[PDB]
Amino acid sequence: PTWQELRQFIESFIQERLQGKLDKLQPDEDDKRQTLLATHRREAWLADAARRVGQLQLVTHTLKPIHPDARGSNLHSLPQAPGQPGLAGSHELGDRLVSDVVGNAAALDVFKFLSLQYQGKNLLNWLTEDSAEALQALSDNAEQAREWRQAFIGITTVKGAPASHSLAKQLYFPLPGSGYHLLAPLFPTSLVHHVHALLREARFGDAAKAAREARSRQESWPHGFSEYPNLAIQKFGGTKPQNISQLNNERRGENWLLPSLPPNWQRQNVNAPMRHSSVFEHDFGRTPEVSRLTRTLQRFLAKTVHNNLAIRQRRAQLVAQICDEALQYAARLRELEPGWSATPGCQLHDAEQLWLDPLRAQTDETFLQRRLRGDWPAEVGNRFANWLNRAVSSDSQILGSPEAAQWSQELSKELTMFKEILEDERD
Amino acid sequence: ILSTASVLAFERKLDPSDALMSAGAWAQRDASQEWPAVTVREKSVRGTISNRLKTKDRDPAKLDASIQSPNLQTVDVANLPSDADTLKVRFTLRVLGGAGTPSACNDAAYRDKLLQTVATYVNDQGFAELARRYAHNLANARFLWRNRVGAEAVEVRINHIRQGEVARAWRFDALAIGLRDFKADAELDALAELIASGLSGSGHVLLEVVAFARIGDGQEVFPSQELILDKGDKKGQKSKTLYSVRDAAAIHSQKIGNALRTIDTWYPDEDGLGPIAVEPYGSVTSQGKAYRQPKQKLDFYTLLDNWVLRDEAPAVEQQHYVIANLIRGGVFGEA
Amino acid sequence: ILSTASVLAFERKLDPSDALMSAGAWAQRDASQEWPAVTVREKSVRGTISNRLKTKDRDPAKLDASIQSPNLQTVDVANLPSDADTLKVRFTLRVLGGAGTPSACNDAAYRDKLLQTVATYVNDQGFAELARRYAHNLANARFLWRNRVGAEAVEVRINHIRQGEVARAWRFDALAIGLRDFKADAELDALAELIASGLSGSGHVLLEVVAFARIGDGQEVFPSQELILDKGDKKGQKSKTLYSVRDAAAIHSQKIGNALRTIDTWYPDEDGLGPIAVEPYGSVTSQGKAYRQPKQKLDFYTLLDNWVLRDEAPAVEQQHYVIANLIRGGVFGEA
Amino acid sequence: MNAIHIGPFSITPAARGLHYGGLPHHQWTLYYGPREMAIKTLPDSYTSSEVRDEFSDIIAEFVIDARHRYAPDVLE
Amino acid sequence: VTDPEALLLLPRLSIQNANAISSPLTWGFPSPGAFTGFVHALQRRVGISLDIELDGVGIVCHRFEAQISQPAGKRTKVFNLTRNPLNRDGSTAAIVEEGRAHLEVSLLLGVHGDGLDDHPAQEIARQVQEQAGAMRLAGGSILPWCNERFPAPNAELLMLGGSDEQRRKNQRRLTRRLLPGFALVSREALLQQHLETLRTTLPEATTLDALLDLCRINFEPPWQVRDKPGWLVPIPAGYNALSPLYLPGEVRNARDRETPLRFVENLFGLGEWLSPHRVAALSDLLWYHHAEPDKGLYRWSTPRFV
Repeated sequence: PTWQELRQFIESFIQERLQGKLDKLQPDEDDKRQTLLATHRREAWLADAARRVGQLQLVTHTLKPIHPDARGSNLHSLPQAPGQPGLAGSHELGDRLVSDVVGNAAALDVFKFLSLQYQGKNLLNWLTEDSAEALQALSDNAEQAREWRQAFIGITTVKGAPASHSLAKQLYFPLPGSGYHLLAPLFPTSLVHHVHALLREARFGDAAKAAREARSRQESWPHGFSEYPNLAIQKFGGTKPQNISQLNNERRGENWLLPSLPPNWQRQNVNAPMRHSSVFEHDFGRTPEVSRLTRTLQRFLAKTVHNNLAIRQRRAQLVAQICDEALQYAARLRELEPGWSATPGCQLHDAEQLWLDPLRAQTDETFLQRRLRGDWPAEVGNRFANWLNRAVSSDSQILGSPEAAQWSQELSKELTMFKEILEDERD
Repeated sequence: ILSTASVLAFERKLDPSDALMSAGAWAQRDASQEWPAVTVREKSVRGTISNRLKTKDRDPAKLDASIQSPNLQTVDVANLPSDADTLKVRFTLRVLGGAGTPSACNDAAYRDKLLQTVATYVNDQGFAELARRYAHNLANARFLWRNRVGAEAVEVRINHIRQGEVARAWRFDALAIGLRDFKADAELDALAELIASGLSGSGHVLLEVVAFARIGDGQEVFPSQELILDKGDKKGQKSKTLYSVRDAAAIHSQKIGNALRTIDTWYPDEDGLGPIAVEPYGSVTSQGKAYRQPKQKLDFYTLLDNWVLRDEAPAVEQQHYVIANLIRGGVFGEA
Repeated sequence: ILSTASVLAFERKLDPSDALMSAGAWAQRDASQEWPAVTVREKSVRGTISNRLKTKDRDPAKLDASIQSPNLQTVDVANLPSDADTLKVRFTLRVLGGAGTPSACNDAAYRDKLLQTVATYVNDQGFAELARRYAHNLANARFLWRNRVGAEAVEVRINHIRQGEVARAWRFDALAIGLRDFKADAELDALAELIASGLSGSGHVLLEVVAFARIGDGQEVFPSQELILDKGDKKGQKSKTLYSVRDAAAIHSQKIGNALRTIDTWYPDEDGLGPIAVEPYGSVTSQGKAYRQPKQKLDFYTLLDNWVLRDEAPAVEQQHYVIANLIRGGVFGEA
Repeated sequence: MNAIHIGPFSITPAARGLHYGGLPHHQWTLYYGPREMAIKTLPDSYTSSEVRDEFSDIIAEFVIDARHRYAPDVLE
Repeated sequence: VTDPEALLLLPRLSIQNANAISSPLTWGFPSPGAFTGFVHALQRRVGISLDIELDGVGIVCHRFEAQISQPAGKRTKVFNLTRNPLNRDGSTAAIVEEGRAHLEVSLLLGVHGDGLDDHPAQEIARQVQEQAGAMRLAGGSILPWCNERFPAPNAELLMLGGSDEQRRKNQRRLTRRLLPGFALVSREALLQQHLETLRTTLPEATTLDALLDLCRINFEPPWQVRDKPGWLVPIPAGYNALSPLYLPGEVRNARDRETPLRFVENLFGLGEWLSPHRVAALSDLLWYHHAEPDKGLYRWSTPRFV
């Protein structure tokens, strides 16, 4: 509200800056202290600040993460919020926005001087508007105030012609009718800073680690936490992160990428169930995915029926996931040797070996091809249903009530779909 | 005025796959489709300090104290089995066409002038020398690198795959064909003609290259080592990590490509090294020194700019070097 | 001024393999190709308090309380069968040649000077004494580290493998050929000449070394040992882990190479200890001390720098030591 | 460094160190009185908090097993 | 945006070193924009000559493998890199980290046009196969399956079957072909539904927090885990405008001077990996371009899924 108090604050801040640089330098000779006190205490320091602002720029999407030899145009832009649903971006970033700094790594003092909150809010909005409190505390003359204001406000604008370097990415996007646009994207440093803050709070925050310690002792807590597995680290500066940006200096590289991975990204091996009697309980049963599925089915078997429609729906796609994983497991056994089912053994699951190895019919033109064609084994579905009955909780309350009736009906639907899948395997 | 393009790029022609490593016995190289793969294992090594001291660690007491601390490391190691003496290295190679066509380029007049320059080169002598040198680098086992060093006998079998079958098959003795001399052989000329036809074509020509090196019974083979940055973590890591695709030791595709690119014998320095990999500013990673410096008028950028803009056509060898760089690819262009 | 190179990497000559150890019967060692491999087993030990106390807990009450609760742990253990008295250890050695040539060298003038120095060494004294000492270390079973100390009789059979067949076969009584003296023997001189031809680059040498030692029926054998970082309770207190390749006990290749390198009898201290492994700063891990201190002018780096840069050729023994270091290989060179 | 005491537990370091990779290391062993529970080889650049966090999980599972083993019997 | 007259099953394509850096916030499988651009390049190179249109791609990911490693003592992961050539002064250049991964995918291409009746289905399927055999899918080469046991032939099936039973059988057999894999679909509606649920849970919640919550492993005290309906990966959903649309000649250092250039920024959406048996028709998995250049929103998605 008063220019006198703003002058008092800025003089105070340059006073701690002066004493800090004198203490750090410890100048006992060469007349360094006199030059420091004659250049960083008056309006001459504001002249140097106006000089240094022209080399720096506040941005929200920088280009320097893309190959650091690329010289392009960095932008400080917030995209408009789309009407289309279910997608994220920079347009969610409102008041929780942090502005990047690009340029020299030694002139960033003017950035923290310009991002001050003296009377309650930032200097940027004060210098954009014609505020009586501002525009006079920094200059006694009007022309000096005007030139310093234009200098300190142009730091958020695009400097130079719009250019994206050769090392930067430019990606054609086909227009709906016979056209293309070039779409040079910039690295959203504001988004990765916001997600870095969120992930740092989730993985190293005080409440988060308190919840982790509560789970470690298996006790209750008013809130839970998150785990964030399979995070990837992409560093931008090999040894000098400050050459990219100040936000990339706060987090030294460390893009903290999220795991967009398919379910088969950790394929272990394929093995033949040789000397075992039933694959679904002996070799199929201890793959980690189906183990998790049957444990979720175990937990959901004994549950309240207040939301019984949603619970039955969830269990329906649950048992659908078990049958899908069974089909996938047979499909990946299809890449084994064609005649592994003919190996000697007392227990080799001959009833299910017709479905486990389709490829045996090629070598055995008359031994087992016609048997598999004519029989069309669908009792494998019955055996897997018996395995699922062995894998469901033995609750008599569900069996007496109609809950077991609904569970048996949805199981019958999933098993008849599964049997129809195994029906046309001879095509 | 024919200003050079601000954005210039070339697609990687002549791109190989990962060299799968497998093991077996010699004189059974024909039935090697079921040879078991070479697996990357783990072993512990305990060494002693053997690096140079910085004139302050040369005190005997400090040296003895540092030796009394055991130096333990975990390394990835790849070995032939104790009953197999032959290492089989197999990879696939695609010789793409449209060799002189840039993938991205701004100026359309620069497009026409560059395509005219490549047309003049191809109808003058074509890819006869370049495909000859590439076929030589295929014929000798230069893509084995350290696996080629102490092998009793190396044989390279190269098959042309047209649809799904061997259209034409080659067999070479890699140790007879030198690593620095590019002679002429009838089968080598046929392979060079096939590679040049692939480079001049509109599609691609597929080759599989299978090399058998008689390393020794149970000896230690050398897959490509993986580049992992320590990034200043406090825990000690494994010092050596080997590359594998599916539980099978392999050599990186760019390693094989660098082996195939070792055709440049026209750099201004003497050929004490022999051929070097075709790169802009003639860099050699093993020698730590970049030949074809821009202070001399023999680097790729100045040669190309003189050839296409000022029409100063260089020597035939330098034209071969420029077109070999076009085969290699790269992201070019000034701001 | 010819300063030494910053990158002076050297590759390893005399490449050994992992030594797989099997078991059988003496006087049945001629037909020992079908002998079953020695398997690494697990056994339980209960250790008592037998270490030095720290002068704080030497009071009887705490010592008795510690004795009342001994520690239980599982160790990997390898033994011969109770009906097998001898151990067969088999590995293949490959002599490469080209010792003076570095694998990586960023200084060309230094590389030329070093090559000239090694060439004039070879012209003056070829790989004759070094190969003789390597032949001694092959003839006696020094690669049997603890399997040799109490053996009744040790026999080493070395076969030169040319084109997959035994071109020449050797047979040595490894207990007659001691671990202390480098004497003269006609068969051993032939082996030394073959190793010399391998080191000089005049031929491809691949040796298959088989050692038979009578330890006893069911007696413990000593393969290589792996490092354990975490013990825990999920693992059954695994305290010692032995090295194996495929369910077969084995010795690390670097241990075999260290046993071959034990040729250095020229260190400034007395040779009452005997030969030591060829290392920079002459270090011995068991002795905890470094012979050839850098303070004295007999370590590898100062001798090499004086020999190459200032042309100060050392004594012939020190030249042998330097060339043995070059054969051994390393990451020689400063930052 | 120095032994870390966590209630009845003690994390004492080895007197002599070692080098794993290129970094110095010491073996830190966890005790419950006279019972040795686990040994871990840890970098010398770890502080006491990181060494304690390395054994926090083993301490927590000891606590869980002790709660389940000596839980009082329930009347219904 | 259109119903294909046929489905073109590109067989198992072994992709060598695909860009594992899908977005500035996600890693792993390549972006669907890469696959849609590859299909558009197929149409631009061979689709026009065959008088057909290649729009829509079905991604199944029969096999995935990223060149990654986990450092000791850390639970996160790092990317294995390549040694680039030295500078002109003989020193090591600054390392720019890129992720490179091995794929094995089979693509369902939506085909509609007059060339389907003009040419045999096997002929156009073949010619598309050897056109794609000399191309790139996500920055990596394509391995063309030489001298293995047997190559997988290309198969084009017309969706206009002779009967409903014949169409259903053809769809099931095509699903059986690409069985060891998981179809990739988009879940924008699910993401919006979860965001509304989160907003009723607590206000002023952005869709970024809903996207993060749908992918992270949540632990709740009595210690259970909040279950997820499917795999629910976060994927880049397209590009949003960051600058006014410049003329083709305004922007310095452009890719060309014939195409307008607009600076953009990534849009992050929800995706799902699911078995191909859980889709009604195999044409519901096809990914399409949705540009709408007036407001930016250069998006790729798979509509008509549910």
